[PDB]
Amino acid sequence: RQNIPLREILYQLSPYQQDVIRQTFTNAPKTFLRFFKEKGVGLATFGVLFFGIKGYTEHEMHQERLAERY
Amino acid sequence: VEYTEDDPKPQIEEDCKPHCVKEWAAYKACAERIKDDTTGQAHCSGQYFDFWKCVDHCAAPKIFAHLK
Amino acid sequence: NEAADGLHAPHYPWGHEGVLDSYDHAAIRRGHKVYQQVCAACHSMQYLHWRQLVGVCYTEEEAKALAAETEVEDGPNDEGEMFTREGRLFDAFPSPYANEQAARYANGGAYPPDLTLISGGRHNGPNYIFSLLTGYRDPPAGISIREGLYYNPYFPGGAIAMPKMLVDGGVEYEDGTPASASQQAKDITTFLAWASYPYQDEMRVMGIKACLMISILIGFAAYSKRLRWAPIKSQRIVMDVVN
Amino acid sequence: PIGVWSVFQGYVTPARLPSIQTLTRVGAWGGVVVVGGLYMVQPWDWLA
Amino acid sequence: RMHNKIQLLSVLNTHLVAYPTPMNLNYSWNGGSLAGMMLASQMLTGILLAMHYVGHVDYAFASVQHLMTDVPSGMILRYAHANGASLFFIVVYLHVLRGMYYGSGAQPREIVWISGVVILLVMIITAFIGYVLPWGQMSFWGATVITSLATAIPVVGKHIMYWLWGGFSVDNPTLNRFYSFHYTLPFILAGLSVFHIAALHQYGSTNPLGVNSQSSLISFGSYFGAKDLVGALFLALVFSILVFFYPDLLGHPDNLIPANPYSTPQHIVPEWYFLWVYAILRSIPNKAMGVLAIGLVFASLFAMPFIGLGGGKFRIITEWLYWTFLADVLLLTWLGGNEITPITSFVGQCCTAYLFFYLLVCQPLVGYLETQFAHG
Amino acid sequence: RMHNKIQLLSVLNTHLVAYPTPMNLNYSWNGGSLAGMMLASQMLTGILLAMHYVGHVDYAFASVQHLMTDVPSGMILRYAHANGASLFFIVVYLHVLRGMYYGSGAQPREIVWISGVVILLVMIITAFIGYVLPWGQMSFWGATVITSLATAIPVVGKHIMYWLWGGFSVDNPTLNRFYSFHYTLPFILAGLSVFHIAALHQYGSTNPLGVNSQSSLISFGSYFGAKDLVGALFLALVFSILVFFYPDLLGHPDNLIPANPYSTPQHIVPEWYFLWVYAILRSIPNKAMGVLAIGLVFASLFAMPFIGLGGGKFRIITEWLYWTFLADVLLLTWLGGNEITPITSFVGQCCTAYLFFYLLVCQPLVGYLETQFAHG
Amino acid sequence: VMRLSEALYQTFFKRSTVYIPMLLVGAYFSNEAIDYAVDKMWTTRNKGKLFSDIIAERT
Amino acid sequence: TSLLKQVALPVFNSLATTYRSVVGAKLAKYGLRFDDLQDPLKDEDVAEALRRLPPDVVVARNCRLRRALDLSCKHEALPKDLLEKQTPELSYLQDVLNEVRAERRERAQLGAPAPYTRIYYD
Ligand SMILES: CCCCCCCCCCCCCCCCCC(=O)OC[C@H](COP(=O)(O)O)OC(=O)CCCCCCCCCCCCCCCCC
Ligand code: HEC
Ligand code: HEC
Ligand code: HEC
Ligand code: HEC
Ligand code: HEC
Ligand SMILES: COC1=C(OC)C(=O)C(C/C=C(\C)CC/C=C(/C)CC/C=C(\C)CC/C=C(\C)CCC=C(C)C)=C(C)C1=O
Ligand SMILES: COC1=C(OC)C(=O)C(C/C=C(\C)CC/C=C(/C)CC/C=C(\C)CC/C=C(\C)CCC=C(C)C)=C(C)C1=O
Ligand SMILES: COC1=C(OC)C(=O)C(C/C=C(\C)CC/C=C(/C)CC/C=C(\C)CC/C=C(\C)CCC=C(C)C)=C(C)C1=O
Ligand SMILES: COC1=C(OC)C(=O)C(C/C=C(\C)CC/C=C(\C)CC/C=C(\C)CC/C=C(/C)CCC=C(C)C)=C(C)C1=O
Repeated sequence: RQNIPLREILYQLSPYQQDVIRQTFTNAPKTFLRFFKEKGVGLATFGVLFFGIKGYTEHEMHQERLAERY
Repeated sequence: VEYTEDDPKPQIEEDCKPHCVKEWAAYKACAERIKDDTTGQAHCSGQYFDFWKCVDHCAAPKIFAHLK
Repeated sequence: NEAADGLHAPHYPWGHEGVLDSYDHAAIRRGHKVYQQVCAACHSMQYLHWRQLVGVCYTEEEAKALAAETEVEDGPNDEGEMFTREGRLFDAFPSPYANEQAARYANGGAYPPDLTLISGGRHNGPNYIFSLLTGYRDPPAGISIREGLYYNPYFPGGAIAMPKMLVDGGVEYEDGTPASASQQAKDITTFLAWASYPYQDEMRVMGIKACLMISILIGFAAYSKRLRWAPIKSQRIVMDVVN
Repeated sequence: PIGVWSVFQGYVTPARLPSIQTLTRVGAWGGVVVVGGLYMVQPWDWLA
Repeated sequence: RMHNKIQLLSVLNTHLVAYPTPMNLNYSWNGGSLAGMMLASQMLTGILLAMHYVGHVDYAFASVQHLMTDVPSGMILRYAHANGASLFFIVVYLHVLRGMYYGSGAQPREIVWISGVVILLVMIITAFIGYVLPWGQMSFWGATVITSLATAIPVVGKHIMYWLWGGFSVDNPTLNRFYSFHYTLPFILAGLSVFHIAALHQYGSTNPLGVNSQSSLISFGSYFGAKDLVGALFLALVFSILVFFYPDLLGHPDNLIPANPYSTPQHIVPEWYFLWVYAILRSIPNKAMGVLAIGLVFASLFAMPFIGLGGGKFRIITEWLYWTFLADVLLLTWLGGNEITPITSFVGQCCTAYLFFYLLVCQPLVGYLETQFAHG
Repeated sequence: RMHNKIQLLSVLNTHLVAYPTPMNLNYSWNGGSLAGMMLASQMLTGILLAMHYVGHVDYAFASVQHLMTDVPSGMILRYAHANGASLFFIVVYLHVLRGMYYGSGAQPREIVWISGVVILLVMIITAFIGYVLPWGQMSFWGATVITSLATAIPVVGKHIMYWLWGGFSVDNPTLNRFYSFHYTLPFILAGLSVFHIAALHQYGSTNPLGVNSQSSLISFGSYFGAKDLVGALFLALVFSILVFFYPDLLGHPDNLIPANPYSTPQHIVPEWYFLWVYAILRSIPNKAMGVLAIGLVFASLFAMPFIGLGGGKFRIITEWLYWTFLADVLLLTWLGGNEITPITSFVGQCCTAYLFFYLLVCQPLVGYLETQFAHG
Repeated sequence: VMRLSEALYQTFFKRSTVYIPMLLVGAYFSNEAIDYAVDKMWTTRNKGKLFSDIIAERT
Repeated sequence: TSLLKQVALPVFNSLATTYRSVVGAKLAKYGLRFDDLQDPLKDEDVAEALRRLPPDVVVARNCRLRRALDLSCKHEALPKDLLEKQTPELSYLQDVLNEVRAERRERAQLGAPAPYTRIYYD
């Protein structure tokens, strides 16, 4: 099953010799900031393009409705 | 509050009408400007809708305050 | 076009809007009485039965007495003929007309639609219904209405065939509530909102239980996921590569 | 990759392309599809 | 040892219990299990609803109402089916967008991408003919508008239209044949899903790093069963909220009116998951050109594993252009729900042109430039 | 090789083109391909039928009549779907009798036999609930008589019965759920057929000689394609005769009367392929004991690979006893269409006793005696 | 740090045939408690609006 | 085109150096190199170039990929002392791969195929 040549030492601890969810509270703000640091540019360019084009379209639609008035 | 057999909604709607004097002025301007029409297509439904949307948004929570 | 769209209805503070809130069952009872005395002269509500009003709106005996005051066609008998009888709990609400064509003929060509699902069948349902019932205003400049039609800016197009039907004191409630036009409109709108979603209270109770159970189970499953993945997330690999 | 990477790597040459005789004999299957459709629908006044 | 004695134990053990999987898979690799679970949910609730639905134009709406009110647990089943269709489309669309972001269709996984595009086309047809079954106003008029696109084909357009209808208009034979086709096509979806999953197990999954992962593989059953359970519970929360608190949020109020072939609604719109195709169709003022543009969109989707270069995080120009593509498809979704207007026609035309530009110009050429930048 | 580069072509090549098969198989090894062809034919005809059938009382009979007289090619489709069930059962019964004659379920093909017995049970349930669908007198009264046999299990009786009916008698809910269950069950039949064929391919087929045939194997796709085509053409001839010349020969005339719950027909008998089980049930003067005997027949069928010793020729005592078993089963098939009479009750009891005697006493003990005679 | 007791382990946890009935009785009582809490909160919030409140009011 | 294509190459070189700076900053936190981003399953020439390598180079490449995948699972980066030593642009594969691709381009002009196929499993 796909022999891989490799030289290493691997260590593993029992899952009943460590904690489960206690470190999740410590790392939660750091992980939040790291997520937004990594995906900040893409989410921002998505938001700018989508909301800008939607806002321009809705504004010009409102102007079109106003132009039909008497 | 005391509930009345008469309808409180026209009185509340008349009370909110000073809060939307600008839209009323726009509607009356439209109604004056299409006075001499002859084609039968000129109407002022949009400015009317603006005025009544303002009045409705004012009077909506005050109508259900008077109803059981 | 704005006139074809009609005037939008404002958002009214209904007491059943929140996911934690039930219906006002006293208002459903008063709303049904507006239905029997004003609505039902020209509206059918063909998917309601008297059995469904029990435990929501009336007791069994009250609903039986209400159903027994209606004439229901039944048959055929042993002689192959059609007869009439007293209504019962399993019977549906009486329709004022036998067919759509006589309903159109009695109303200038317009067919008054069924009201069982009119609340969920319109955009902004209860607010539109209340504003339509209490909103027979004066037409704006340049808008003329033909004979047999009445102005209502909440109706799309502005020219409805339903006249003003709610009047002050036109219903005598049995709980002492004074019956203005707005109170009648609010009660019948509550009854129609119940008719579109008859199990909203039970659905919300089940949804509260389901959301609580799934929210606890999410934490328990996250615990069992992190327990299984712990020997991998904390493993130590040492190799000769530095790069 | 095999589609456009092969064109960009210079692996698609005239000596590796199929011949004009191969393109003639492969493209002769187009008449088979036409006559199969005419056999299936029979939408003709061709029999006279 | 015990699974070595029976074939069915051996196949299940190999492909579910001891299947090697990259250890660094994140939660973007849960869309497939969620899509399979939503297909199973749709099949179960549909089989249960079929015991009370009647496929006749005189009894369809009435049987829907009777199932809603009188059948025990019938409202839960009906709302679960109608909103599970939307959640099925959400999960599948996010799965496809994951594949577009990471370039997962590339070699040696062209078969997986092609069977995926086949699955998505079958899914679209299944949902469209299922929506006609309640026989409301939207159910009638959308089937009328969409099946009238066959007359854009010259000479033999009206003949194919009348053959699909069973008459001169959408009526009872259309509803009966749509019910049979709608019962049938989910089983083809289950078969296609089995083939699609068995195609992926030939080589394995890709990882978020985009590198070869054969040095770091762990068993599927012990580790990714719990990780899939977590995402299934997050999906069950959203499913519960949609079924019990906002059941008609993703629907249309006009489908609660019975169908009338002599009075059309003012705004005929589909479900939300067909709105981008509808915007592509409405933006072009020619029916044949609109149908051709939709077909070219799906042809570009088929041709992705052979024209697409550019993958995940380390290929940064295409990674930045992915978000522009995502904004474009959501703008197409929003534009479909709005009425025809010169500015919406212009914006829809520009958005369709940008979708074609991204699919056919950015993915080959910018991918080739970044391969030359990184390894030239 | 071209088939070595796409995994779909490799599996298809391995299991349909180059699969090694014994070269001395006679024409009694064509039962399985004929059964698969009949399953595919039934699925196709039914999916076509469901586009004109309405699964409601007061519309079902009229929809079948409209199918028969107004749908183009509708009479052919209905008669083909009705007689195809009979031909499907003829072929599957001859397949089972072949396996009984040759000892085909023995080691190592016990999974093949067990999956076959499961397929047969699903076929029986599918055919019964599909026979209810036209809503005639025979449909209604057979569904009444069979489903009101759950009142033999103590305590939990009529509860299960009323839950099956959706009411207090066979009515519109029973028909409406029977339509959904009948549409759904043949896809389970197709999946079980695929699993059944895949279980045989682990070890390959037996031969008429009953010896090891690993030395003399030939390719399936060239030699056994035309051999299956010949038998398929014979089956098509019989099928065409049944459809076009004697379409109502195998049926019952009472099923052309609309169902009346207040008037019962004089003789209530099922279709011919259910008659042997009906004779076993009707012969025993106790409902619970009849259901126990019916269950015991299928339990003894499941236990056959683990108790049955003895194959085809060169095992001559069990070979001769097979013909008595075949006569017994055909006698039970004849007795089910008669009336209840003391002589017919006695003969049916004797036939049921001999059926159990052959299945549970002759096959182990006479087979062991044959092994002790031949190799002792 | 915190650790399950040995004597409580040997009784309700070592065999699955003892663990499963304990699981079912705990599931029953958990469902009862969740039902009680949800119903009490709903009836307290919507007091005076239900049908049973009107019926008990008319006594 | 030749008049403007004389100076279109320094602009290409500047964009390539900026691209490699950004991506190598991204790669160095995982301990990877630019040549580790090439998959033998994705390209048969890379699969051919990888079997032309001495065994210690392949062992080092596998070690780096294993370390990066472990770091990706742990949602970590390399520590500062390891991160300052990372050399993302030290090639081990580009010469062999360039030779392989040149051989394939040479065989194609004479109508010959490459003497290897894709990696086929099962
Ligand atoms: C006349 C009708 C009146 C209608 C009024 C209601 C219209 C819609 C509500 C108002 C919407 C405007 C603010 C929306 C804020 C949403 C959040 C957001 O953008 O954050 C995403 C995003 C968040 O990034 P993340 O936190 O990294 O995900 O924020 C940004 O990146 C900033 C986005 C700014 C770009 C949009 C600016 C507004 C466009 C208006 C264009 C007008 C053109 C005029 C041309 C004609 C002149 C004559
Ligand atoms: C998107 C994928 C999808 C799948 C898969 C699917 N359905 Fe549905 N089905 C729908 C939609 C959409 C509707 C329309 C729901 C609505 O608006 O009421 C629907 C409605 C129905 C209805 C009409 C009842 C009603 O509530 O309108 C039946 C019957 C039905 N489906 C049966 C099935 C069956 C049987 C299966 C599977 C074996 C199945 N469906 C699978 C999408 C799907
Ligand atoms: C005089 C007979 C009559 C009475 C009594 C009547 N209606 Fe109307 N109703 C109509 C007609 C006619 C229409 C349709 C008008 C049209 O579509 O132009 C209609 C329409 C409606 C509509 C739908 C409007 C829409 O936009 O589709 C509602 C809701 C409604 N009625 C509710 C009520 C209520 C509540 C009452 C009792 C206060 C009532 N009806 C009493 C004749 C009546
Ligand atoms: C148009 C594309 C597409 C569609 C639609 C699609 N798939 Fe996927 N799917 C893929 C690709 C590509 C992969 C391989 C991605 C990888 O491993 O990196 C994949 C992987 C998977 C996986 C493995 C893990 C994962 O989530 O990536 C599963 C399971 C899966 N698909 C199931 C389904 C099911 C079930 C459906 C629909 C009913 C479906 N897929 C629809 C393209 C698709
Ligand atoms: C109760 C038993 C039984 C039933 C019912 C049954 N099978 Fe068979 N089938 C067998 C056995 C045993 C064999 C192996 C015969 C041998 O190799 O001697 C077999 C062999 C086959 C074969 C290989 C060719 C042949 O005929 O020997 C096919 C194909 C097949 N079965 C298909 C089917 C299909 C399709 C169905 C039903 C729709 C079916 N079988 C029903 C027991 C059964
Ligand atoms: C093993 C047998 C069998 C299979 C497989 C089968 N059916 Fe039939 N089905 C029957 C029988 C028998 C009838 C009764 C026909 C009659 O007497 O008119 C029937 C009746 C029907 C009817 C009622 C219309 C009519 O003419 O009776 C429909 C619809 C139908 N089947 C559909 C299907 C569909 C759909 C499938 C598969 C996807 C299917 N059937 C597969 C046995 C079967
Ligand atoms: C690493 O990658 C992988 C994943 O990702 C993390 C996975 O998740 C899975 C597991 C796959 C799942 C859960 C998807 C479900 C699979 C399919 C094929 C969906 C279609 C199947 C259906 C709808 C079954 C329903 C039909 C039935 C039961 C037949 C009808 C019969 C009866 C009702 C009796 C695998 C193997 C995997 O390798
Ligand atoms: C309210 O309503 C509406 C829908 O619905 C919910 C819609 O979706 C759409 C628009 C949807 C689009 C453009 C995407 C989906 C498009 C198509 C063409 C769906 C495919 C269905 C077809 C062609 C119907 C024919 C059915 C067949 C062939 C059965 C399948 C069987 C076999 C192939 C053997 C609109 C406008 C609509 O207003
Ligand atoms: C005249 O009278 C008679 C009939 O009538 C025409 C008959 O046919 C039969 C033949 C029927 C027999 C022997 C029994 C059939 C077998 C079973 C298990 C009964 C059917 C069970 C049902 C309908 C329970 C509901 C289950 C359904 C619909 C499907 C279950 C779903 C799955 C397994 C996935 C006899 C004897 C009969 O004398
Ligand atoms: C002892 O030696 C053997 C035999 O004896 C000589 C056999 O007979 C067979 C099996 C024979 C097979 C598989 C062919 C018979 C056909 C079957 C089972 C299916 C019938 C299907 C037909 C005619 C066409 C179906 C068409 C379609 C389009 C359905 C597919 C659907 C989709 C693609 C969506 C085997 C394995 C064998 O070892």
